[PDB]
Amino acid sequence: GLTPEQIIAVDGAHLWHPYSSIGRESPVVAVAAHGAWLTLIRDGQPIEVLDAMSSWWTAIHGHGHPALDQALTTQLRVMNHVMFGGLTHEPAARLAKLLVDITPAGLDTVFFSDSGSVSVEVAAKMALQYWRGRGLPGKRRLMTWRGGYHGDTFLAMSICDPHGHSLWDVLAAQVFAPQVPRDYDPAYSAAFEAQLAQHAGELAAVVVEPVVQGAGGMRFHDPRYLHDLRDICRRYEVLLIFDEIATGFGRTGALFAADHAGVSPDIMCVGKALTGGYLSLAATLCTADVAHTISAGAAGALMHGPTFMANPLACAVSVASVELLLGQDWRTRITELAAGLTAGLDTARALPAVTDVRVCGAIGVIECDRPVDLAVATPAALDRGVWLRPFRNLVYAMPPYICTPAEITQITSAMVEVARLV
Amino acid sequence: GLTPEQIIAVDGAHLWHPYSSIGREAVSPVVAVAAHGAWLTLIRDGQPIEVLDAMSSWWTAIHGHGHPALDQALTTQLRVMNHVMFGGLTHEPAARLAKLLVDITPAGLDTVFFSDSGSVSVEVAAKMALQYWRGRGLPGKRRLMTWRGGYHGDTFLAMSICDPHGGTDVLAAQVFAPQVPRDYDPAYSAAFEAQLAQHAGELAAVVVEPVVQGAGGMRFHDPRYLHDLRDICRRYEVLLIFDEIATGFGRTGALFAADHAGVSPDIMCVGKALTGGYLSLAATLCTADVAHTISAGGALMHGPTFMANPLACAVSVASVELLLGQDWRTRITELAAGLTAGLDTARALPAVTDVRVCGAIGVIECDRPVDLAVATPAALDRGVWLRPFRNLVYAMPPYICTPAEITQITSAMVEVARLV
Ligand SMILES: *Cc1c(COP(=O)(O)O)cnc(C)c1O
Ligand SMILES: *Cc1c(COP(=O)(O)O)cnc(C)c1O
Ligand SMILES: NC(=O)c1ccc(-c2ccccn2)s1
Repeated sequence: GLTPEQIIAVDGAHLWHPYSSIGRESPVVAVAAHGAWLTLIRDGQPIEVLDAMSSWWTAIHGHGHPALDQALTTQLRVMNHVMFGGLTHEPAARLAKLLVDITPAGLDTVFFSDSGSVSVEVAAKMALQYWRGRGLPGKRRLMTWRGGYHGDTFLAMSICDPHGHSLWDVLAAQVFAPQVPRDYDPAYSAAFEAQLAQHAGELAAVVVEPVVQGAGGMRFHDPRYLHDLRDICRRYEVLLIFDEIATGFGRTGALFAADHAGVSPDIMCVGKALTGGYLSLAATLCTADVAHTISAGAAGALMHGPTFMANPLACAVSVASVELLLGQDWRTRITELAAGLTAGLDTARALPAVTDVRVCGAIGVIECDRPVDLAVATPAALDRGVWLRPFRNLVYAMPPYICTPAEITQITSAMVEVARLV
Repeated sequence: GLTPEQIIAVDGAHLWHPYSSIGREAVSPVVAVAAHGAWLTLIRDGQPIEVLDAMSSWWTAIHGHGHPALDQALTTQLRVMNHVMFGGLTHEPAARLAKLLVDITPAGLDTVFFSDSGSVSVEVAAKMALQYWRGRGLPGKRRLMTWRGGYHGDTFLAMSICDPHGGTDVLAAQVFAPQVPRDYDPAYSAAFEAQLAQHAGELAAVVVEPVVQGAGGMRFHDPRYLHDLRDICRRYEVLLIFDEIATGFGRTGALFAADHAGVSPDIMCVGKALTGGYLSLAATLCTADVAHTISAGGALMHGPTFMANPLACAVSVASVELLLGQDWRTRITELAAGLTAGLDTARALPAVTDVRVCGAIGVIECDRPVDLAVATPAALDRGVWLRPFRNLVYAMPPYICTPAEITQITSAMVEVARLV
């Protein structure tokens, strides 16, 4: 049993954190999460704050949600897990159907896995094996544009932003296109196609985050670009792959950002909010064509099998979550979060340190001119009862979908002061 | 809701399986619903029959499914905190587990980087090696050296040190020594050193599974090899990485395989059996030295989303503590012993080529590929879930299995092996 002063001592000593260095920077103890609220121990005392980041994209329905909690315990009463090797089960099949149907059409197979990162490698694997089935070992490189993020595994890092993972001669060398504009310039697509053109025969795929680039720098672009990529890929026989591991499940404003242009990719990756922030789970989806080409090509299978593939607990709770999203009118509300952030953040545009304000669904961004100092911003936000984690020059929120209108006021307002704080 | 045949219908069209296909059986997956204790309830004649698991749903279920202590620890944590982001936040589960893992692991492994699966923890481990040598300003040290026979996960970095035969050349070219033999040969170790030697100034790390090679042939080898390797790495200034995602937590007879050689590695991976089989959770442990060398190159550049997931950890604490509040060594010994007897009659069968038993791990190795379409329905008729691989008929039972259940699994095994 451990006190907060014990967690803190045990933590510093023995735990890594993300982009962390044992012995530098300073985490804060969490002791409860419920609905849209955390209990952080600050100065010996428990305090209430809004999970403004949805624990990095995952708590779409907030923490401790009755439907999601129950999906778990009841699953736990029946079956906790079985190897997915030679075995199948109800949550895997329900999630799959659910996934197959609510996704960009044509995506009707489902490869389950445990993290976004792995979910990405699997997609690569499909792509590579796909063309190997099609007698084109030549196709094995990955074209993307700049500012993208796809996880911290050595292949995913490979299509992460090179001049800003992080810059590595150890990752694969991939085709990068320059950085995709916010507004629709038809000439960027032109350049993109021309680049892909010199590389077509050796490009197994093009990987992209649809409409919104998350950890790359909370950047948006015009939904008409994905239309251009679809065609470009279609006319050059290059697979198109969406990484919807951040965008997915209502976050941008539609069900998947892909749907903002009504485009369907050959391969799709989803994670983060898939289980409503309860457990690690990912999925990788591909069109029947891609799957029938793997199976039938040499090796006759997709050589990938995680130990916890299709884990019943993870699926079960995810069934709830997905169902929960679909069974309410999610569209009206994401819109209203968008409304709420837009109104609440507009004041930030008149601040000297603020370079841009952008909202897209339940995604509110304040781009500054300096990098934001977590040493000042984090207390600040905490002082105003909100969990905020700036990154680079961005002060952003990605609230749980069940935040009340006033709860979205707190969040926008706390963000504003942080920005004002320079 | 959803019936078995719907489940199968949907599964056929829409589901990928481990290293499987979409469209080609020639064995339709058997429906599970439910699964608990050392037993899984399976549907295959359109009827619910319980069978021993066997394995441990692939090393996962070391304390059984639906174990009360482990169901309660999850029950508990779920109620007060399901998950928070570990960027900027810490929680009790993480701390309690880190403390537990740091204390039970081979001496010197002092920090824990949580991730989501065995494969990620492996890649994380290599990141630790390669970032390690760059902070020593020796950036050329960026390949890996390993045994043949090995398995370390399915992501492409992990695939580059897998036994080049199973488990297309676009992976990292790594240094492969020959297969580590079963019995101790001083000559093998020296030949390993001579080889390591010539690539050592460009090797960041040796990477292996201590004592037991899991998914790559179910092979056992003599522990003093690891101790040879610890020495070989010490002298040529290459880090040692042990992959204890399979061997961890008592499965081979000691709390960790590395304890047979009585040697610590520099960096270390576990998982699989980490949560007691409930949830995907991995761990990478490295020494203060690697840790400190890392933070002076400027930090360990990896951060999964569900890092230190409070539910996966609270259950893991339950499982690790549970493991340790009982004479687990005796319990495994009996498993080894009861298994040893069990699979004995096999060695005379014409098919069988070898019979070996390490900790709670039992293998009948065969002449020919095992035609699972004969085998899987056969062991199921003996009330066991049994999934052979190539020419191997093996198992890894829950520690809660009883001498009776153990004989029931070992029987079924021998018979599948007679069935050629
Ligand atoms: C978070 C994320 C990943 C990696 O997922 P993990 O679960 O952190 O491994 C990959 N791609 C995108 C777009 C993401 O947002
Ligand atoms: C099972 C296993 C892994 C990887 O496990 P996943 O979580 O399935 O990636 C790695 N190494 C060894 C030795 C294993 O047994
Ligand atoms: N999740 C699973 O059921 C499995 C993961 C890996 C499996 C495996 C891996 C190698 C050989 C035989 N089975 S089975």
